[PDB]
Amino acid sequence: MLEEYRKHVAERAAEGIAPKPLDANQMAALVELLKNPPAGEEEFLLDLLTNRVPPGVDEAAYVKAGFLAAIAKGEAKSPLLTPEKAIELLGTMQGGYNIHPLIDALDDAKLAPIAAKALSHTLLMFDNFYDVEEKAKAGNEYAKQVMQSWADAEWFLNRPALAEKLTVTVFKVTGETNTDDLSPAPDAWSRPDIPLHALAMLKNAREGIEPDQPGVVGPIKQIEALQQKGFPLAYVGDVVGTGSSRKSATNSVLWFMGDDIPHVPNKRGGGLCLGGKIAPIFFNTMEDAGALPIEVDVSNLNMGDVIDVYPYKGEVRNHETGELLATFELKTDVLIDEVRAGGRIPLIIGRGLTTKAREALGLPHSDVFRQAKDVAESDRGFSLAQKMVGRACGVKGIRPGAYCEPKMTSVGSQDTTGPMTRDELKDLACLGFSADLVMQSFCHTAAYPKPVDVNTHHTLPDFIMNRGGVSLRPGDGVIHSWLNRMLLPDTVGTGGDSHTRFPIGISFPAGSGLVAFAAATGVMPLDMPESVLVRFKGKMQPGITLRDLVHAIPLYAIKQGLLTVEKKGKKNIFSGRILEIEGLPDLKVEQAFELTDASAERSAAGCTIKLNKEPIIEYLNSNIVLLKWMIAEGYGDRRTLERRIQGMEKWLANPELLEADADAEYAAVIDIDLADIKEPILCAPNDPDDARPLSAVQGEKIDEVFIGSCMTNIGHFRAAGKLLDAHKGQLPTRLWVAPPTRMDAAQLTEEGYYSVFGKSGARIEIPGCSLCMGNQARVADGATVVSTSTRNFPNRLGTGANVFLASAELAAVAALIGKLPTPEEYQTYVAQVDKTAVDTYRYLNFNQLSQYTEKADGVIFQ
Ligand SMILES: O=C([O-])/C=C(\CC(=O)[O-])C(=O)[O-]
Ligand code: F3S
Repeated sequence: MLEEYRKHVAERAAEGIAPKPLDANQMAALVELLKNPPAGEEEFLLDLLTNRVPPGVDEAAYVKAGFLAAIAKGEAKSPLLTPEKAIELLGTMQGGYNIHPLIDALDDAKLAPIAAKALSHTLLMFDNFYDVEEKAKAGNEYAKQVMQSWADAEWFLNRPALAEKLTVTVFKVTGETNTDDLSPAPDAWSRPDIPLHALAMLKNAREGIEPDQPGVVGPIKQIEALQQKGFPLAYVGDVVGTGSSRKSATNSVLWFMGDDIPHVPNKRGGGLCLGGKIAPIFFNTMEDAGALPIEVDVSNLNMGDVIDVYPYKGEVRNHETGELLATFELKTDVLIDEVRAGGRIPLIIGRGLTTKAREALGLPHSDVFRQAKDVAESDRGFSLAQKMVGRACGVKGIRPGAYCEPKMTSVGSQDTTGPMTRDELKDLACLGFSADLVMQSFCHTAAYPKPVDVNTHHTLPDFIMNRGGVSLRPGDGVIHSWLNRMLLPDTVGTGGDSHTRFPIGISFPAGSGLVAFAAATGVMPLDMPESVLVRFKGKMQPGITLRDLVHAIPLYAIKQGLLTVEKKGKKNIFSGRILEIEGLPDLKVEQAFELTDASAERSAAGCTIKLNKEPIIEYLNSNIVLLKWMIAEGYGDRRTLERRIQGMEKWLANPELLEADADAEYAAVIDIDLADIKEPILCAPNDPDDARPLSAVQGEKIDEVFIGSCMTNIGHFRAAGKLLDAHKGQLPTRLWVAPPTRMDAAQLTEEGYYSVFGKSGARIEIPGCSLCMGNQARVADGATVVSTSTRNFPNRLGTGANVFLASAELAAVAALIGKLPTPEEYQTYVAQVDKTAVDTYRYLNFNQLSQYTEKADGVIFQ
């Protein structure tokens, strides 16, 4: 092990980074070395054992804990460690396989006092808390002091409180920092390897930042130079953390600006982040990771400024002058506790341990922790979302500003956050899921897998199914297209993807840390956000699509003055709030998804849309058959699938839907009149908020077109097909087509549409995210494209590419003529397909497809 291991150390040091943690195989070999240590290797072997092994239920941890338990029990011996030392080290693995040996040690007069100190600061006790109470009740004195210790919150009070004065050096990034900037798509493969992945942070050049190697390595040396001023760094920007939920963005920042975690290799916590505006998902990820995120005016903060931050006072001052630079308020006072605990998650878990111990010993109620603020007189009614969250909490409704913990009915996970989520789950010592349903897809890496992705394909499914989750297969297609067909109406959920925007019920997307917690405990912490109401009125004009309406939201918000495009001092009524939509209650559920999905680009924390029962009834009747069919096909964890089917059947039998009260409170109400939308609306190159009417950008030359995000359904493809079929010959553009699911692909194939795409010269990609994410295939450098995908951030679909977001029907026209069409032209082409609109926009209903029902009829409920 040793020789190969330090060759690795050297390879990595040459590149300036830490070595990867030991794996199970290496840990096993290490065990042998500890039993018979070669001369002169004592200190190395001890460091590897102590600092270079993942904690929790990682496979290497299993091996490490087993070895140590044996040492502590005399069952094994090493000249380098004593039983006392083994117990001490066991107390450093935070949870999982180290707890049993630690509890057993309480029955040993020698080790007990040490085991007790270790358990006293162990948070991940979960059900093991009872094992400890039982020993105390049987007369164990050391068990008693552990209980009292938990009861007194020693684990919390022994941690340094948040200082009153923080002196930090400003690392300032002007404009908007989205998570792609911090953690680029093409580098998604290295996310689980924190130190390596961090090298890509801000690798693309932008104002005031100097990448050590443009397009490959970020401003590591610029960062290092700033660290020499003697103060810790703070990340500072006008708009921070918009876009993708990838925790890797946070991991990277903290790797450079955070603090080490004792005995946990290659992962950092803490830190400070300041932005004019901070996207809600990013904010959560930062607080869960132990950082302190603060929304404040940053115009007076400059690259390299040394600064004094006073959390309790809410002031930022120049360090040399004492001048006031800005003032602020923490979003909640509980943040102070979160930082002290090392993050919101550890806080919740630890606080619950103390509470549990306080009730066992018959004590009052802790006064050590800050409580969430109280909400005033509960006179008025509730909005749809407030009722949904309320019901998930056993109450009629939850008010904005309140802290709550909704039950998680559905949890989604995809393959680019999956590996991180899996790691976070290991850190939380999770061996089984408590959420009602956890589904894992393989949509982001299936088309052009790297070797590491292949390992992901062969390993993540089991990790998920063994915990009771449902797993799809590479080639099945996009997460949301499947996940949405597994949802229960009016319920609450989350997912490791920013586009987890349930078209029925409500979801609050999150980073891998919180997704792990929600999967494991079946619950999610939530500071209830405010809502913004968007109301559609009237009838759609000719040739207008649902997608145009999605884009009209930012458009009208800009007209009314609730949204601005300029990044400095950006205004955005939607940021951090729940977007609630009404006015289109008869939309098919997948149509509803187009609107709810796009709430992500609004920077909304979540979304609801009011729908009638019929379209949901149709959807569920179709989904029941799909799920039975999945069982017949052999899919991941049958029991979970079966229970979900029953849940759907129960609802169909008594179809009830929640509804907003007429007197609900909203932060703002936006009315949009469909009669005023006469021409298609696009999102102009590189900003999802920059909505413009077709007439404003008509004539722009187009190189490449992309059709097929989770924003599309089979109807969009039929539409594009009919348009292409009408104008035979090869296209002047490069057209990419990517059906969201294999069910979609198969039906289009059966209907003859692949011949149509084939003759046109189009590329048909396998079911999955394809170009939408930009992590595998990419558009040509500097190309101008029109895309039905969700995000046109700089460098996403391609390097230096300019991307217009539009509807599928408009995109098909553009692909045909090589440029954005004029409103008149657009209407001429589409008029043609409207004649057969009934045939074109037929949705997939699995209960009407024999190949599906036949397999469903063959299933016996276990
Ligand atoms: O990178 C990821 O796997 C997270 C995503 C995908 C993306 O950025 O489209 C998200 O939260 O949306
Ligand atoms: S990345 Fe995939 S999940 Fe949807 S938003 Fe794009 S197709």
